[PDB]
Amino acid sequence: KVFGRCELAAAMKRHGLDNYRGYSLGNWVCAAKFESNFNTQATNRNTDGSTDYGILQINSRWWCNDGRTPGSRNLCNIPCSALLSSDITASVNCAKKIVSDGNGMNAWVAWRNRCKGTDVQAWIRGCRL
Repeated sequence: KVFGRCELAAAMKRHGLDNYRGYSLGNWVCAAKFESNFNTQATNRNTDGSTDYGILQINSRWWCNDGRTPGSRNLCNIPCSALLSSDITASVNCAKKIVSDGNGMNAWVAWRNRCKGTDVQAWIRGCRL
């Protein structure tokens, strides 16, 4: 599923991402835009052999198991394919764990380089929340 901007915003809200760990909802929508273009099926192989999965491009080296990542931890205890579902529950649950790891949303390089310090509230402007 490729979500619409305001459609993903409403879904992230219902799952409790708005102001989770202090990050307003536009932070999460901006991260999803640049990580995945709002596409739940997005996958990208990293140079280290791991792969990023789903709307929030969650990595297989620490959070999920894809069966092909050396030294994989599976800290969210989920197959990485569950992160590609049209329902974003798994991705949101694991993201909550990631953003609590100590580095906040800097765990998403695209949020750091393309959302942090910007007018992220623009990403939920005009949405019925």
